[PDB]
Amino acid sequence: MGMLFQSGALFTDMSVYENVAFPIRAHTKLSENLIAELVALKLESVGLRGTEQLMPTELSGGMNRRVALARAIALDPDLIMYDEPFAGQDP
Amino acid sequence: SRTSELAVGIFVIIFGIALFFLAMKVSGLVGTNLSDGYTMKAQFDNVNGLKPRA
Amino acid sequence: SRTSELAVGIFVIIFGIALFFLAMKVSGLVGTNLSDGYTMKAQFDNVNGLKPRA
Amino acid sequence: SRTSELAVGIFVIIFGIALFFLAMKVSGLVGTNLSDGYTMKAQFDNVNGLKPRAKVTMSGVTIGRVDSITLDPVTRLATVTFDLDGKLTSFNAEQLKEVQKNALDELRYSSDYTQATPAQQKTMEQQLISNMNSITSIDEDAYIMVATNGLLGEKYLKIVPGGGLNYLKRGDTISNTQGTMDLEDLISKFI
Amino acid sequence: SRTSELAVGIFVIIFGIALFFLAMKVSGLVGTNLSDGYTMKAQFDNVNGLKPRAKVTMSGVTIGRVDSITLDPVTRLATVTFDLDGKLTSFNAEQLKEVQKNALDELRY
Amino acid sequence: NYLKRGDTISNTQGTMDLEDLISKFI
Amino acid sequence: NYLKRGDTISNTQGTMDLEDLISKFI
Amino acid sequence: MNTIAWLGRLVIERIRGIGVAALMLLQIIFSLPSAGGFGRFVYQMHRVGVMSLLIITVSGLFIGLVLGLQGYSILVNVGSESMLGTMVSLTLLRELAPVVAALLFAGRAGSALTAEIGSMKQSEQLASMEMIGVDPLKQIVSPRLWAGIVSLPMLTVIFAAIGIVGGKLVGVDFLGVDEGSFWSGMQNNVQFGHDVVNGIIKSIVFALLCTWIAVFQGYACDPTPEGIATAMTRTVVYSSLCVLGFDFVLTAVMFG
Amino acid sequence: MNTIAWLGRLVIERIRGIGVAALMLLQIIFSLPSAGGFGRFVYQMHRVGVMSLLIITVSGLFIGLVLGLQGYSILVNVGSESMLGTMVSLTLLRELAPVVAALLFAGRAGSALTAEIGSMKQSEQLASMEMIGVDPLKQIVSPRLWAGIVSLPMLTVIFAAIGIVGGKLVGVDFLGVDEGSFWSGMQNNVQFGHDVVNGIIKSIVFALLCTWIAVFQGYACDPTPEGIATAMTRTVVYSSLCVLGFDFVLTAVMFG
Repeated sequence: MGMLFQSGALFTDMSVYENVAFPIRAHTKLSENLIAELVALKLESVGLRGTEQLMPTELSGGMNRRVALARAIALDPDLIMYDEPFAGQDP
Repeated sequence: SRTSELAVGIFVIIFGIALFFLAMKVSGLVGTNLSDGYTMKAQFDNVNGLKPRA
Repeated sequence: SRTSELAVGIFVIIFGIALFFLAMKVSGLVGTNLSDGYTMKAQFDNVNGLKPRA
Repeated sequence: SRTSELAVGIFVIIFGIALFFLAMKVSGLVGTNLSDGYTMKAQFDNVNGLKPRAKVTMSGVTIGRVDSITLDPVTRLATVTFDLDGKLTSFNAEQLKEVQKNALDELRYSSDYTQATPAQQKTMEQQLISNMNSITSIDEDAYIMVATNGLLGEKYLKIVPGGGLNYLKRGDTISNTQGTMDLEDLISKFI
Repeated sequence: SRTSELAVGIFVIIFGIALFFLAMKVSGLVGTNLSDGYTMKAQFDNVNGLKPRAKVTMSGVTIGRVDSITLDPVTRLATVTFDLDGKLTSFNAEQLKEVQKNALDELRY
Repeated sequence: NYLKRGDTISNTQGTMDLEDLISKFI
Repeated sequence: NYLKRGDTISNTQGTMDLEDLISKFI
Repeated sequence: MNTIAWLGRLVIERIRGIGVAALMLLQIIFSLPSAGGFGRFVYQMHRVGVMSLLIITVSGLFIGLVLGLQGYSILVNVGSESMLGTMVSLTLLRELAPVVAALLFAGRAGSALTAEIGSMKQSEQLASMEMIGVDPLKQIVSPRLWAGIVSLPMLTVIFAAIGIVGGKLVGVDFLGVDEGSFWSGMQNNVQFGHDVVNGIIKSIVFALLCTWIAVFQGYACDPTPEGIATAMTRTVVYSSLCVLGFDFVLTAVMFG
Repeated sequence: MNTIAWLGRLVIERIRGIGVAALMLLQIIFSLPSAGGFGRFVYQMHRVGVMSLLIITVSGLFIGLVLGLQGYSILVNVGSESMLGTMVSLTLLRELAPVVAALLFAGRAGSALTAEIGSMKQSEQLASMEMIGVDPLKQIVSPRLWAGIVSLPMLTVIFAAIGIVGGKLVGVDFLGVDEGSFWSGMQNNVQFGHDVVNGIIKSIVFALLCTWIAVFQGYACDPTPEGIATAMTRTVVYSSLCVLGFDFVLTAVMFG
């Protein structure tokens, strides 16, 4: 189970590559050519793949929850809770 | 529960202003006199650098 | 309201004390300022280490 | 759950007030921290400025404190109340055994035993009831005086031992003293 | 990464400078060291205001420190224990014959 | 003669101050 | 007769503190 | 050479950053008084002055007691502690009441002022007030400035008085000197128009730099409440570099 | 008698409010070390330590110069200014380096620590981290505590060193004494194990109370960003009452 924090909960000191890889390293030890591999897939499954270099800063608020969505599907849970996905953003 | 709440305010301002009286007791602006302390006086010729209340 | 004029009064009254405590309990203002004073002047040959207000 | 915070939260403040009395007395403002204390008294003619809580030395080592100054108006002699600690005065059991052999040697000598009557076996017997307690390293004629600590500084009671052949009790009055000396009293004789 | 880690390194340097400046330019740690400092004892009567950890002199010059002082309450006299240098305070391999030549000549003269 | 590592000096002289000095004159 | 670098002054006077002066006087 | 350019463009911004803040200050004091401003002002002095009174009173003691402890420990071997009433007074009158009461005032009311205005910009009360045309410089800022200029010299006096009384407490009641030589050794040496009035002129020009730098960083901060908290610690640095720096430039003038 | 109950109920809360904070402290230090915590810690010491270095260096001077100004103005009429190297040193070693460097540290890194944790509770990074089970006491708090215990005694030493050098500057280069005499008296009075090491034991137990009270008010604050800014000025009051109050005792002790 992994959840979504209403406003999106990103750590504004670690990179966006370090956000999504963080629940893997907090959970399990794998080699770097696999830990850097799963992030490049889950970042494509949200559609934001050309990142892993820039920070959580200079991410538009629309793109902000999508990374937080990818951390919500880090490993591959089966119970994700959404606290208001439609915050009042653009249609 | 007024057993707890106001009793703190009872104890503190009792203890607070009683501490404030300790300030004026040592201040040199309130009292600290003597008792049955008579007074004499003498006549000298030289008092070189004697300040009062010595 | 009246809750503001009170506790800003008590700040002034404490400040009323600690200005009087400096004025006439520490610095000489109560000792100085004699009454009807003239001028007597003399001339020396050596007055080193002599200051005004002596 | 909050009442355990009123359990711990009182305890730290209780730990904070109770520590502060330990940090007060060791530095020393109230509550003298010398162990096994016992009060002695003395009388002076002149204590020309001597604050309470001053120090007492034996030949330099601090061995007590001064409690307060009492004056008696019908006799106009000063009286100083002071407390000592026996860990470095008031002999222990082995040093108890160097004075009974000395009272058998010096007091009970060939000429000194028969100074009153040549049957003074009670002289060591009477002294032993005053030797397990009520015994000072200070002699029966060791006089106390007021010192100056260098050339400019606070006065302190300095005890001069030496001579004599008997000893006091825990709480006696020092029968021989000496008062201070003032700067005007210096220039009086010198001029 | 390396951007802030090395700029921590100049902070340890600046603290490292101003500890040396406190240890070995002000504090008496440059003047505390002896060499096989042996210990003596002496019996005084007046040690008024004589603290421990002083600096002893012999002939116009320092040699060492004073270790610790108590009273001996059996003869009412001060006891002073103090560190005494076994080097500059004594002699050395040259001087052993230099005192052997003089303890012999001043005895058998 | 001289001293071993650990001995006593047979001649001491205690400190003197103002409380002793003026009586030390006369 | 002037001196060079590293020479030796053969005339020196030591210190005499206050306690030598008092015993000198009285 | 690029981090050189980052440092270079940073302190170029800090200079301009000052030149705005001086223009905001001249726009406040050169204005007609608002109607009924006194009732706003007295409530403001309740907030800045009277609230800070407790933390400077009990901090007035602990500066006094350590001055009454080291001031005794120094003066005993020299013996001439007729200066205890003078070496408690002349430090506390000349330096530690202007200096230390500033660094405690920049702490509480120096930094709680830049939050209260920092909160008012973010929720746009200050923006909403402008559309009604009440121009919030005269409404919110100006009573929050004049309750800082007046209320700091009313505090250092209370700091210096409780400091001297504190030095007398552990001096003569727990260690013991002449209670006569304290004040009679004091009152004679300490002039009024040379020392106390110069001890307040320093505490006015500290109150100006400690509040005008404080009320500026609340007004010209940004929103996004990591923008408040970066500014409430931008005053407390910028105050204490300018309290102590302006102190030393002043004490060389009056006590050269 | 109702405002009596409000005052009574307030300080009852402040006591419990402490008893929580002690339990948070024992839960930090009695724990196994996290994997790779050193790389977190050194980056943290780069945030708390190295950033604050500038504001204490240039504040190290202005305390030194005023000590080198009043220390000269006092000592000239008594003439015995062989104590200038000793009355700059013994105050700066015994009190003003433990005291004044604390009130400047509670200012910058004492209050920027309670904001950074105050921001992390509100955006619920700390809540999100718990659901992944990384227990943020060991992740965010504990490197932000050990970079405060270590980094303050590394600052008072830098404060006291630049203070003494500052007193020598306006002393002998602008007023003029015998530099020799200076250094002489300086090193001929100041022991190392009695004064400097006692000047650091005071600066450790100040670093504990100034950081543990600071890191607590960020953790146990509330959201609603008037809840950050009420807490960043709740430390700076609560630090400075406990810096100076804990100084007195300590001083008196290590200075009977």
